Amino acid sequence: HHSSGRENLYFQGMAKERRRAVLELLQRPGNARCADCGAPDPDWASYTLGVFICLSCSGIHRNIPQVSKVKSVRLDAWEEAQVEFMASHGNDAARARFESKVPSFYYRPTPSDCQLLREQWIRAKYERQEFIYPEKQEPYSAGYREGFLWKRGRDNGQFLSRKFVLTEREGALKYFNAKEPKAVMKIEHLNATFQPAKIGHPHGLQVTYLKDNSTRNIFIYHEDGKEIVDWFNALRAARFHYLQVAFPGASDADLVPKLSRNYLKEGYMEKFRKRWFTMDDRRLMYFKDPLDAFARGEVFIGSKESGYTVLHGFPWPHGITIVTPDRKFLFACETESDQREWVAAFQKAVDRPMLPQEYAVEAHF
Amino acid sequence: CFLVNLNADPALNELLVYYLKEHTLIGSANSQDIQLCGMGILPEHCIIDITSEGQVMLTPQKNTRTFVNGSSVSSPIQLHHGDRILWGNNHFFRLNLP
Ligand SMILES: [Zn+2]
Repeated sequence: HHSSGRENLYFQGMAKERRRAVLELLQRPGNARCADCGAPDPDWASYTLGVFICLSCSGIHRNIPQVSKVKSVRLDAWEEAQVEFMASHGNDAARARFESKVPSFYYRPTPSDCQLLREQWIRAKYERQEFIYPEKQEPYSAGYREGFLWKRGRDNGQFLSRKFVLTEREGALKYFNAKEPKAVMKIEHLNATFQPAKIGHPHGLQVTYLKDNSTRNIFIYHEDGKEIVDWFNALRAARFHYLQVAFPGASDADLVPKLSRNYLKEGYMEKFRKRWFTMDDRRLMYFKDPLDAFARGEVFIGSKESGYTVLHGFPWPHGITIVTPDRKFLFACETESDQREWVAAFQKAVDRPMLPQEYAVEAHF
Repeated sequence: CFLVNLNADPALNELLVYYLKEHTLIGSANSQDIQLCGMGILPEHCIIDITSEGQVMLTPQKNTRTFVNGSSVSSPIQLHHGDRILWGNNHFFRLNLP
């Protein structure tokens, strides 16, 4: 309403009836979580895309203003048409549109994954629309990819440009520094995991080849973000296809989680010597530098059943001792926050029943 | 206090070490005390400062692609021995402190 006379002032008041509408929309089916990273209780929105998202993801959406425009559900004034869009869309709508054609091997980010993975997921879906248009997936769907990737030297720690070739036909990733390749890594033994922090690079990918109970660490990166992520997913395609033929009768659902393993916990501990530690499923590796090519040592963590226990204290402040059948391993953590975690990641192993291959790995150590 | 270029090939005529002044200007402009040319490097791209208190601090210029141990930085940030720095497309450096 207005006021009588010359000035005649328009007053708006405290209504905020439109950002109330959107708020009620957060209770609709499908809108319980971030459209993109799955984080619970989204409290932001892209009104041109009509999705509901978390604070962190909304940051990434601001970089794509030609596709996404964001508002807080609670701290932003909303135009009427904008509420209407959200009302006639939402996260289920966007799944059917933008996640229409997502290869079952393609990696979907979690909130803790690195920024590269989360941003390239959002861009893939909304900017490039890689999953509306199958043509766009050819880089990681042809079963053959080749290109140069900056690779870390084994001991010198430099990063130098080297041709790589992933080929599903031969079933291997190989690189050349050439005639025959400098190395050939059987896809049965590849894992890949993003490690931007460790590698010192936003596009840093750790690729591990396990030949002869030894696990070589290769550390590589691409100047362009999309290309390293295509490489990443090509590798996953390679593993997947390899696994389907290596293990038919196994479902896709049973095979996807194997495609590539992310570490449960890494970080320093004392062994007293300061070493870097990687907990990959069952093998506690340790290193001088985190960018070492080969574990200085390994330690097999079996099960409660096979005479393996993890314990607090020692007989640095907070201790964790890993009692095995042969010997005992004393570890010291800096903080309680860590001790808590490191121990939680070990207990996952103690609990679970061992597999036959894990007996074969134990038989070595 | 010096920076190593992690992309320099020791078997080539590639400059491998850049030394830091107490107030070091980095960028493409002839003025800069470490002159780097490349994709996405401004005439004035960065500033590293050695404090009297003894610490190393990096200050990015605005609208610059800048990462330190793999994460982006748009405010000042203290550097430690061994940290990794990326500027622009592929100006990738390590830091050593005495
Ligand atoms: Zn999110």
